[PDB]
Amino acid sequence: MNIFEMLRIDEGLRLKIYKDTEGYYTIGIGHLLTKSPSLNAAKSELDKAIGRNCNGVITKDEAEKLFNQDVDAAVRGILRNAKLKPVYDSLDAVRRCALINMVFQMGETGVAGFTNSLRMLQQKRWDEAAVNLAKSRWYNQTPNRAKRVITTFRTGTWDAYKNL
Repeated sequence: MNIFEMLRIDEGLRLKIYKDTEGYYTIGIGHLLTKSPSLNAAKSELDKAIGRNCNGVITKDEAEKLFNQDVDAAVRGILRNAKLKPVYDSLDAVRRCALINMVFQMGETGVAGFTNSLRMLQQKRWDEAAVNLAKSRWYNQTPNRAKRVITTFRTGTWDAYKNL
């Protein structure tokens, strides 16, 4: 398993504009288009992102290209972030994937806000961090996905996804 397969499982693949769990306009493999309520504003962002008039619809190839950009940007963001980098550097390969997943879903800023959990992961207190991560809006809003990520940090294996 790898970061791409992991995220593909958590986000799904949709070739037409859709609303995410939060009601925001998205497309592909979890690529947020806009937090704006206008489908028009969304269609505009989409064409800008793809470089063509899509009319709200993209191809598999276009979806995967946006996905490659997003994963790269998530990684680069962690590496540039003063709060995230040290955590990332301290982790094993599997756990690194779990932090990338959080950043992809919620943004650098959002994850950087999980101060206490970050501290526990850095210290390698697995069970404690898992319990702390679950006390969040994130967990209450998307519990199945959060549990998968949480188990990953807890165990350092891909068990939560070898089901899926």
